[PDB]
Amino acid sequence: MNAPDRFELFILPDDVPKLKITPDSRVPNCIIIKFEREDHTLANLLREELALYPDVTFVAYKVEHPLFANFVMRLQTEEGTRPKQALERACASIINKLKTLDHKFNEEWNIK
Amino acid sequence: MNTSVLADEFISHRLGLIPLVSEDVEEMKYSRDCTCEDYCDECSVVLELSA
Amino acid sequence: TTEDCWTVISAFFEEKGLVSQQLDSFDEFMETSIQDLVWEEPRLIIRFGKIYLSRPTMTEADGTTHAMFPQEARLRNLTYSSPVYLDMEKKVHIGKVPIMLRSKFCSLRTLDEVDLYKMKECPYDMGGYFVINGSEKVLIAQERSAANIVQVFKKAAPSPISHVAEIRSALEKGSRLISTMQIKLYGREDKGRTIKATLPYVKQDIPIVIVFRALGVVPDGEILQHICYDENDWQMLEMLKPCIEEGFVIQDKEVALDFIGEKRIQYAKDILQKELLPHITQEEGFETRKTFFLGYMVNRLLLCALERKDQDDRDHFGKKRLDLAGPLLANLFRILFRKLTREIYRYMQRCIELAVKSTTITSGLKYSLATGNWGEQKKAMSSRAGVSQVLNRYTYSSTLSHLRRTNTPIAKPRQLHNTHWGLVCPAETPEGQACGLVKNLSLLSGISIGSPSEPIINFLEEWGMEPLEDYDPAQHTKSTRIFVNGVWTGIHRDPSMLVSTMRDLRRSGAISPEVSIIRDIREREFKIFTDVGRVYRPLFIVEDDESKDNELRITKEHIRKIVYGWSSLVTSGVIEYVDGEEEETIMIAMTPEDLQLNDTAKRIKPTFTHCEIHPSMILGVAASIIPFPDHNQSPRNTYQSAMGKQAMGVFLTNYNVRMDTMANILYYPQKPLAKTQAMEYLKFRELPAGQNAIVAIACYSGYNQEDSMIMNQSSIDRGLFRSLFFRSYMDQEKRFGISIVEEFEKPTRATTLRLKHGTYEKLDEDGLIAPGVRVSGDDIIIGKTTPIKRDASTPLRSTENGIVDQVLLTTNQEGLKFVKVRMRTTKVPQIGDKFASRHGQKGTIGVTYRHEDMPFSAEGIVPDLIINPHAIPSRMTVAHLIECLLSKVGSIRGYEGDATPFTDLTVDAVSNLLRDNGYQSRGFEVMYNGHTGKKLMAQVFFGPTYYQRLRHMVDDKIHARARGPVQVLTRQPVEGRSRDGGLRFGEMERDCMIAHGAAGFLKERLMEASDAFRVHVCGICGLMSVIANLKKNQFECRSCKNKTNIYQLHIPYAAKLLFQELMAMNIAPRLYTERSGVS
Amino acid sequence: LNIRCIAKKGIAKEHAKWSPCSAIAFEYDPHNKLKHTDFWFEVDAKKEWPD
Amino acid sequence: GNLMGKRVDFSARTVISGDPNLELDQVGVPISIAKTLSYPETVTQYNIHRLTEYVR
Amino acid sequence: MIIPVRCFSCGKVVGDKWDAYLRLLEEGKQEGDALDELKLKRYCCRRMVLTHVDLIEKFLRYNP
Amino acid sequence: YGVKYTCGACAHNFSLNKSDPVRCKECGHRVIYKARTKRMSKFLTT
Ligand SMILES: [Zn+2]
Ligand SMILES: [Zn+2]
Ligand SMILES: [Zn+2]
Ligand SMILES: [Zn+2]
Repeated sequence: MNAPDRFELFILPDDVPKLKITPDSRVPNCIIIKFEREDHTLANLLREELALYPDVTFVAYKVEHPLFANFVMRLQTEEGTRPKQALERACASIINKLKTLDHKFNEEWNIK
Repeated sequence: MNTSVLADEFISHRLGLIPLVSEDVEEMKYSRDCTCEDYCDECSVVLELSA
Repeated sequence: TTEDCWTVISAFFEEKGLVSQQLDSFDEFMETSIQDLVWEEPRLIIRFGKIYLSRPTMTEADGTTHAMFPQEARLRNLTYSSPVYLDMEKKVHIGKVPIMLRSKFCSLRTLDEVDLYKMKECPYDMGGYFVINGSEKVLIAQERSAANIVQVFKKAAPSPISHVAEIRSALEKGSRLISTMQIKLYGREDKGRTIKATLPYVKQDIPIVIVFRALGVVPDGEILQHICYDENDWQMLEMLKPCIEEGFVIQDKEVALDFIGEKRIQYAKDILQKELLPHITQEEGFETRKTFFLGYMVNRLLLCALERKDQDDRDHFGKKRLDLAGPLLANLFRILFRKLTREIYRYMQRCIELAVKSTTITSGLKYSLATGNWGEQKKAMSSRAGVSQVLNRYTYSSTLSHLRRTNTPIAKPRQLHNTHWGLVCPAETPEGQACGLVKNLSLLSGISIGSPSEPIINFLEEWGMEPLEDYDPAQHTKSTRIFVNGVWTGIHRDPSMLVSTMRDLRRSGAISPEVSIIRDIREREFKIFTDVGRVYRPLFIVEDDESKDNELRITKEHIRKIVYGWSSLVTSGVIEYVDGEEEETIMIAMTPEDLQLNDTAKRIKPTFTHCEIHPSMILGVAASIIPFPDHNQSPRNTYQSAMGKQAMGVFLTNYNVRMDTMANILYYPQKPLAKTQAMEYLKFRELPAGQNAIVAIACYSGYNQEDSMIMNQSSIDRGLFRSLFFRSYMDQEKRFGISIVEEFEKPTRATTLRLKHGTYEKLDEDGLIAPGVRVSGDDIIIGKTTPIKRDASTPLRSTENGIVDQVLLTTNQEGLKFVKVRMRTTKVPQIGDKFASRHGQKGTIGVTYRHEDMPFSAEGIVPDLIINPHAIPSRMTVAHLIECLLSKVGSIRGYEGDATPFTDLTVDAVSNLLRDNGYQSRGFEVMYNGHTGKKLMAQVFFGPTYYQRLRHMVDDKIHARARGPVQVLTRQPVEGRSRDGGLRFGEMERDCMIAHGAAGFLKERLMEASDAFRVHVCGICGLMSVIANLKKNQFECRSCKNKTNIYQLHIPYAAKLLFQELMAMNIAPRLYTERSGVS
Repeated sequence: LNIRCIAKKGIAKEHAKWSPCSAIAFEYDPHNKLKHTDFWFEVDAKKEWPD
Repeated sequence: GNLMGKRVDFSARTVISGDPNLELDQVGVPISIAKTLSYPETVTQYNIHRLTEYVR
Repeated sequence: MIIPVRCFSCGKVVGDKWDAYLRLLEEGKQEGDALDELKLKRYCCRRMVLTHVDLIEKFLRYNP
Repeated sequence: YGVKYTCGACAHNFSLNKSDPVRCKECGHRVIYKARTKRMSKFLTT
């Protein structure tokens, strides 16, 4: 009756970006990234793999409001080091970890 | 046609949950994205039932 | 054993069924009663005889007279009534009497299983209701302080009267006059004390003394003979002294019958044979007896007025009766038949020398039963409204409750008296307004019907009963006096044997098990009640027949034996019907076993004459479904007792063929995981009222706060708590004696225009829609017109929508086109719909999460629902927590879980059984926060609990308006969301704003956002006269002749009317734009 | 009773009628060593809490 | 009943449910309702731009 | 009112187990065990059938 | 071929209009349902 159409939790509508990055004035070298159409599934995963990279000085996230499947992530790192890269790497590291996993899950499997 | 004691949308629901095959499920597109008005074989699977 | 008494109970319902009373009392009216009523005060200045009552018929134009049937009358909105004929003597049709479904005159009464299935009647339907104009009407029991009984009331310090005794009298069979006798007692318990009584038609009151001489006893001591039964009771006697002196002025029967203003004296007699204590009998040669009565009354009086006996308990249920269906059709009938009597008198008063329109007895009955106004019709609303309502059909247990409901006409009645034990359910009773004034009957309770007096009157005056007529209080000291239905039919010497013989005669069954016999040794008296309207319950007999020690008459042979109905279980002296009155002098044992070391866990437990069949039988439908009500705060049980009557499920099976307005069916039902042995008789397993939700009492998102609960979307998708919603719009093709008929078409144009807003394109040429059609917005559901071509077609209510499910056309008796339409709609639970368990734990949805977001347990298992722990501490409802545990076992163990009341099951016991299966002994399990996967620092009470989805879903309440349909009289908005209405801004809302000092805003409400209107006052006579022709400027205002000084103002139209009214009442509200009174 | 069904892709987000999972077990450190929880008990945790 | 307190237009009523992520003074309103209640706001060369979007 | 495809609580199918169940009752006289063998472990999927009230049967005795 | 209304008992496809009576091709029983649509109806599994 008043509930949106289910498929609005992942499909982006007419000109709208998945990612929105804003600079932080509060402190030097900091940003707040607005993620569209997402949740804890992908969020918490990025947050985690950042406290592994001892080059990240800060990494938190939050859900503005539960009705809308979105979330803001605020990250702050050391001097002259762009977070995006550490995000790429650790994200790639996930894929590598997963590439390995996949493989390691295939050989393991085969022995049945 | 439906002379069952169950209503239309009551049955509609039921069938929605029934598990269908999904082996080569990855190589298909949503009829909504398919450049065909509404749906088609290249984007949908039709089935019949008379009882 | 305990499990045995259950079989006894089983044996009971197999034969009598939940609605005995109703049918039994109906048949009693048909079969017998109805005759006795017509043959009493009949003959008119030509007699009447036996009456014929044929079966159901339908005299409709375009056909002969089709033998009508229930399931039809329902759909076609008719009347399940049949003809009544009577061979009058100086053959005739006289009114249609509405039969009661499932009774005796209803054909169903014989037909068997398959036979019925063929009659379309749902077997589970216990019937017992009437079917007036479609909807199923259920007559509701009406309680009333019994008649013919001795009472005594003290009357407050500020009053010329001290105490008073009353006695309501009415002929148990014959007219039933409603004139009460008042024997007051002026002079408070101090002041220098007369005794006066009130008689029908007597202006003032009369002093008892004269009443004795006026009867036929003029000398003293022959009078105290009747009053006092102990010459040595100086106290009592003293009081009387001042009184004798009062009447000392009248020394005989002449003046006695005189002073009551030869003509009057002759008339005096009359007033003694037709007015004075009219019950007992109005014959002639019985003067003596009443004298002994009038003595026994003034006695009972002082016995209290001397602080020896307390004031009579006004709410002692035992002295209250219940006019069921059968009885009602009497006092109502008389009022009618008496107008019928004097109606046939009018036809004879036109005959300056067939006619009897037998519809007045048909339509009269209808009026009442339709609305709820008993007393005739006419300019006579001076009846009682409430009687007969619109039988609930929300859920099965709802409908059930409604039939088993009792009312009670209006701080003390509302109380829950002791006497209510056994007979009425303590919890089930409406909240607010009338609360306790509406009682529901227990399971075992039943109402009397009407046995015979004589077969016991004889049985007395043929066993030791020396007639009252010749009594000597001193010669006969301890003569045990016996009363019969509030009458004194002489005394008796040693009664002990006389007693335990009649009662044994009854147990064999030769004097109906329904009569009541109470012996009040503590006063030496015997109460005998045959009456119709006495509530009674059943109890076990003990009897000491053991010449080898000290034991229950019933044995394991009676049990396994269960031509053996329940009537035999009574015809063998194994059970007795003990009413509230008789209860007073007996001693009842609770548990049969025990009442003829321990575990420090279980509940502490604390000559016998009777035993309780089983305590869990004192409940009625409502509480009967609540698991462990003896573990919750009682007032909570009382809530669920009402909310139950508002949940969803399945209320019948024929439902797919019912064209009733509003009806809900829960997509997938579910019998509870825990049950009462009694449920076995409530066919609940075949008609559940809810589902078993996988509860999890914990905090989470904080959306389960303040009695609001979180519901797992994922399973809401899997069809959890979905429900169909029906509705049935119906229409006819009205006519006029002046051949002008309406039409059922697809109207357009045609000189009139009078049509609706929505679309008609979805209307096939038959003027109807199809069952496939997806209707919405306002779309016309039916198409009708009135040629005088104005549309009268019905449009789907603006707020609704769904899909058509079945349309059907049909003829009417007046050969008119009857057409009903039914619309279906699936209702999905939404972030707002209300729900609740069986423990007053009602709550609505605050949000809905899915599987991931949801908390879960290592095993995998995940909750469907998450309610907050805060809804437990002050609600105190613990059984809920218990229902959960038990149900968590029966789930894992596969065995059905018994929840029945006082058994031998404890939390410590259950906990061990759950430890045998593998999971925590208390239920609790570990859970990982669905968002991070990390465990919860705490543990949760995760366990399956039953949950009913009560109606009251948001989309039936959500309403918003901004300048819509305005009322006519006021011109303000209209009431109800259904008519697109507007919310009231009542006093309390005003006030607040004024405190805030929101001056303007308030001024803007009451005017701009409602009423408002521009009126033109006159500068001279401050009135609303001015003829303001907004064009030619012309203003005027004759009578004060002005056209120059006129003012304009902005006031609420509502007010303008107020003034016109005031004007129309001759008061003159002058309005001045300038102050004139000065100071 | 005459029908005609049309099937499509979709996921569990869009509707429950999709997800092939249907219950999934998850546990770690059965013996609470990391102490990411504080066990409830009346006398003895180990005995009252099912292994 | 009609004068000291009357039914008024521009009003609405429904079912309440609390939200722990809404500022103290806020109040989440159902779309349906917002699409029903209006507010007479005069046209001004400062909000015309915003209004011209809202109108289309 | 017929059996619910997939259990609300967890999601596991339960459509097939109907005829199987009503048989392991009539003859083999089981509950707990039958279920256990039907592969219905945890109470979540479990409660669905054991709490199912097949109304459809009486409905089917109706004409249209 | 073709159908308008059916009967509650003698389920026989009828078809009528004004004044042409309101009964059935046998059974007096004046019920009659208003048979399905031709254009198939599409439903949602919600
Ligand atoms: Zn397509
Ligand atoms: Zn004037
Ligand atoms: Zn499950
Ligand atoms: Zn027919």
